[PDB]
Amino acid sequence: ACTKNAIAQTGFNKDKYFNGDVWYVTDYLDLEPDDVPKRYCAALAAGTASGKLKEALYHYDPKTQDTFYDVSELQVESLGKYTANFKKVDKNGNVKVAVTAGNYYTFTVMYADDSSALIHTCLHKGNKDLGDVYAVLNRNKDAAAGDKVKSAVSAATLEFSKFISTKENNCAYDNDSLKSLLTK
Ligand code: HEM
Ligand SMILES: [N]
Repeated sequence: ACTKNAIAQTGFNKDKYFNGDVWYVTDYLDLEPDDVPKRYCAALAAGTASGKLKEALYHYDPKTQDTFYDVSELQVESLGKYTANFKKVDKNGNVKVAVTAGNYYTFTVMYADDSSALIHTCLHKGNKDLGDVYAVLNRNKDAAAGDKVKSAVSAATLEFSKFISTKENNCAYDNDSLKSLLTK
């Protein structure tokens, strides 16, 4: 179960974050760890598509090769905090698993600038019991976390030393599919 009410960034700039471009997860912290494997790849695009706030997600387990994409139209709870009912799609946007009550994540942007971000997400999926996941994002898939985002991790009363890096997983991403999925 999730336990955190994450606080959104003061002065969060939604249009800059939701600009249609890709964010890569570089590091993550799962508060209920055996939620998820140690050795993971994830990325997202987020933007407005024909007036609708959207995210597209990609997950890849570099050991098992388990791969999935998702798309959601985000609903606003407050500036920088969203609820996202997702649908699993192939890379081209064809629906594999339709939107369904109880399949949603929340999404809080705790810090962002043009190149980096810190987010909190709480996943709900059927009768699974999942916990809080924090993620450090960068526009550059190879970037080491810099002082702005590491300071934001401390300001959330988290220790960056606990975050697990994605950098040694050979992650390769289809940026084109993430951008195009925003429309789907
Ligand atoms: C970047 C922010 C993230 C968001 C918004 C997010 C969102 C989601 C969503 C919506 C699903 C369900 C997809 C579906 O069934 O169609 C999912 C599943 C999953 N995510 Fe993430 N995720 C994020 C990052 C991560 C990270 C960093 C990991 C690290 C291992 C991770 C591990 C998983 C796993 C293992 C599942 C499968 C859960 C299951 O069905 O048992 N995710 N995530
Ligand atoms: N997740």
